[PDB]
Amino acid sequence: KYSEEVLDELRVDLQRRFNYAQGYVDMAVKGYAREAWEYFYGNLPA
Amino acid sequence: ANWISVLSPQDTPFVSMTGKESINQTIFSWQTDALASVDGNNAHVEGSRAEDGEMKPTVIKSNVTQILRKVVRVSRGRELMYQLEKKGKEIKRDLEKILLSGQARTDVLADQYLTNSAADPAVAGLNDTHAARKTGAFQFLCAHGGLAGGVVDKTKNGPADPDTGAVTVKVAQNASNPTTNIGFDEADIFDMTLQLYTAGSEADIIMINPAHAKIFAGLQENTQGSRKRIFENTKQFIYEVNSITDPLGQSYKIIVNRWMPTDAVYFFRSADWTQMVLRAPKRTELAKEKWMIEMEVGLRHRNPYASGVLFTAAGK
Amino acid sequence: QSTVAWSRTDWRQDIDADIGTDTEDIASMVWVYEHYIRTGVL
Repeated sequence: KYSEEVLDELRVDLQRRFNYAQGYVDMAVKGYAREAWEYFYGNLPA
Repeated sequence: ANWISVLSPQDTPFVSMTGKESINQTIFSWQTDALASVDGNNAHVEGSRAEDGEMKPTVIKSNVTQILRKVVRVSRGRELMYQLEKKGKEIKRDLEKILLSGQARTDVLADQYLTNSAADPAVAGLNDTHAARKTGAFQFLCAHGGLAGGVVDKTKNGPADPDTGAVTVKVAQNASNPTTNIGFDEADIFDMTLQLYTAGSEADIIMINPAHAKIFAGLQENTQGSRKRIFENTKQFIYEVNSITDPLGQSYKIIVNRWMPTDAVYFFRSADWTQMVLRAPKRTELAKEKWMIEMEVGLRHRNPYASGVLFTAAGK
Repeated sequence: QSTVAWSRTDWRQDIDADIGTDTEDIASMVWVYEHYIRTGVL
């Protein structure tokens, strides 16, 4: 008996949560992980 | 010292009182006008001989969504996150200020939104025909009775709904002073309650600018001598009102919001208003080192004659 | 200060942000004050 309005509210909440989580995690981890992988093969120093 | 002080006025009661609902298009629409009238007499003489009925089906209403940028430009330590959160709070405040304004949706399309045939044919190839998406505001959807170009007129009452005679938008008339003081009459909100009850809104919330709470505060008192406070050995001076009940038995909870226009008061309701969003706030950058935000949002209202607005001024 | 020292132990987290939890959601985390006091309140 799950309502579609409940699912829409859940979708909205989850979308905003994912947006915030991405905005954080990007600069928290991936901005460093990319350059770390580049240094792994020595491709960052140009 | 290792901290900063920020006032951060972030009341935002309306945004949390209206919820939100996702969509899949920059232009949404609903349809609801009214039920059929009473017509009074409906006697008959044993025969129908109808005229294909007087259904007169519902009208289709729509609204547009706008864009907010609030760019970030870097040329405290990491000031990036600080300025980012500051701009986020600022855009939230701007949204709270806009959604309660008197704007009126203005775009090349008025009622033929589809126009899939034309749809601005002179757009591709040059891509510089960009118009400005403007959404509908609160005072525009509450059964308005005009608009000064792009703003709702604050001196004209709204029309009447055919279902039952009700004027949900009226020009306040403070019959207490000789048109000198800009304040609600003692019996000007009760008129709104009567109109809503006649139209059947069931609203129970009222937002107000702190530049008007003194009126409801003094309403608990008077000069004629029929209303006065008492203190039976009490070490308190409570001067506040947060609940009203019209003679019709409709309760109304009052809440204060600093982001409203001083020359207006609103009658909200939780379910009757919903916040439609298409693009969530995303931290990103333009095409191929700046940061930016982009939030596509629109306003939806279940029925115009449900919520109520009241302008404060003197007639002239 | 309690947030500054924590967000400066590293440079990734920001305790005063929104991870996505709705404010009305019952599971929304909130700051409470717990205290142990030796005193004759009586």
